[PDB]
Amino acid sequence: MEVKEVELELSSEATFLSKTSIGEITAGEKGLNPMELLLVSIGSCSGVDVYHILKKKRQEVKDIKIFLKGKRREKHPKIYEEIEIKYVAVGKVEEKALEQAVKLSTEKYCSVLAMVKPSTNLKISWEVKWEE
Amino acid sequence: MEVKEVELELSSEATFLSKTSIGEITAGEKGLNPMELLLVSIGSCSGVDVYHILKKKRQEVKDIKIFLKGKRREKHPKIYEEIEIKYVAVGKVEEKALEQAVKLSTEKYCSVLAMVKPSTNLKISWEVKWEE
Repeated sequence: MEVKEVELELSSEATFLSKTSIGEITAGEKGLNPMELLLVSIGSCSGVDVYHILKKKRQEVKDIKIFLKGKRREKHPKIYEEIEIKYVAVGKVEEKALEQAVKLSTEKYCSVLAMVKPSTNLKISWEVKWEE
Repeated sequence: MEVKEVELELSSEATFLSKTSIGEITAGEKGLNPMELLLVSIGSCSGVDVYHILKKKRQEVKDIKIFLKGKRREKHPKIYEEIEIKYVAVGKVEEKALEQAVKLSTEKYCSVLAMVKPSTNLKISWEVKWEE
């Protein structure tokens, strides 16, 4: 069971210098938004799975763009009632390969998404931009 | 229902330039770790609540340090089976104030934590370092 550790300390009012094993960022009221960072966590987690699965399936990836949109509820805790995630793969990629990669990532591999799925409605879509 | 939107694009192999409304960071295999970013999201989300509640309770905050440790399970999806969060408030802060702030944040206010609680075991502790 691998262990992940991060440490935060105030850098300014309600704002934290956040230290991870390989880099620091500023998050809080006067830094990056915590809920936006959650979408970044989800997106990169899944994006990494997708990139690896596509390469394993021997597809030629020129780029992968991921768009995430979270709709927050009105009452506290203001969680995302739903998150829309759109994956776009550019290069020589079969749409069925992208489909399998996205399904494996969202249903099995991406850990961040697995942790939030029970609390939100996910709306996933994908498409390929064929290019030599 | 406020909406949060982020956009990711490859910056290198399995690594994404991640754009939020107010800043960009690099996440993925050759960037910040997605699961570590999740802990940062949780920590800053909660930390912001704590800072605001303490100020509202008229406490004198010199600093707030937050330590997060996530123990990942062995099987896919490798989610955090548990997350330990330790809050340390420095300055003129009553321990009961910190206690209420932490409980309100973890049970009501922090949205990120609310989304993951159903999937993990949280172990929360707090302490005050009294200082003039």
